[PDB]
Amino acid sequence: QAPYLSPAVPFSGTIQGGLQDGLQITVNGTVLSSSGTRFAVNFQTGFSGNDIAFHFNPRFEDGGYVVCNTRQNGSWGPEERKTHMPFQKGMPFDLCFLVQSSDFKVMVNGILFVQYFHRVPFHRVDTISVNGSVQLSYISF
Ligand SMILES: CC(=O)N[C@@H]1[C@@H](O)[C@H](O[C@@H]2O[C@H](CO)[C@H](O)[C@H](O[C@@H]3O[C@H](CO)[C@@H](O[C@@H]4O[C@H](CO)[C@H](O)[C@H](O)[C@H]4O)[C@H](O)[C@H]3NC(C)=O)[C@H]2O)[C@@H](CO)O[C@H]1O
Repeated sequence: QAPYLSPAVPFSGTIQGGLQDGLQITVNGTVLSSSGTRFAVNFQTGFSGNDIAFHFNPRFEDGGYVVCNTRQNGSWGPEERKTHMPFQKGMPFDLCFLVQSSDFKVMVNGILFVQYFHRVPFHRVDTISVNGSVQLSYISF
C-alpha cells in the first residue's frame, strides 16, 4: 500500500486489508515543541474511535511517560504505563509498529521500546489514526 504523505493531524486512514502478522507500520514526524503535552497513534477498527485495539500515547507530563491501552465498545481498559519517555519535544521521530501474532512491538528511532500483547483480535483492525501534539511527514507500510 502507498504511504500517506504529510497527512494533517488529527488523521485517520485505512490499512489496506487490515493488520497482518509481520506487517510493519512506520509513523515519521516531529513532536511539536510547544503545542500541548500528548500525542497518540491508534490502531482501530473503522473510523469511530470506540474500538481502539492499540492506543500508544506519549505524555510529556510528570516528567514524561507513555500510556498503552485498548478501548473496547467505548470503554478504556487497564493502562500499561511505560515510565520512560523516548521522545523529545521539538525533535523528529521515527516510530515503527511491528504486528506479531501475540503482540505489537514498538521501535522508536530504530530500537524496540515497548511490547503490547493483543487484547482483541488484530486481523480485524484496519485503520490508523493520529492526534495531538505532532506534525506528520509520512505513514508507510
Ligand atoms: C491514573 C489513571 O488511571 N489515569 C487515567 C487517565 O490516563 C485517563 O485518560 C485517558 O487515557 C486514555 C488511555 O487510557 C486516553 O489516553 C485518553 O485520551 C483520549 O484518547 C482518545 C483516542 O486517542 C482521543 O479521542 C480521539 O480524538 C481525535 C481528535 O483529537 C478524534 O476526536 C477521534 O475521534 C478520537 O478517537 C481523546 O481526544 C483523548 N482525550 C484526551 C483528554 O486526551 C485519556 O483521556 C482518564 C480518563 O479515562 O482516567 C484517568 O484517571
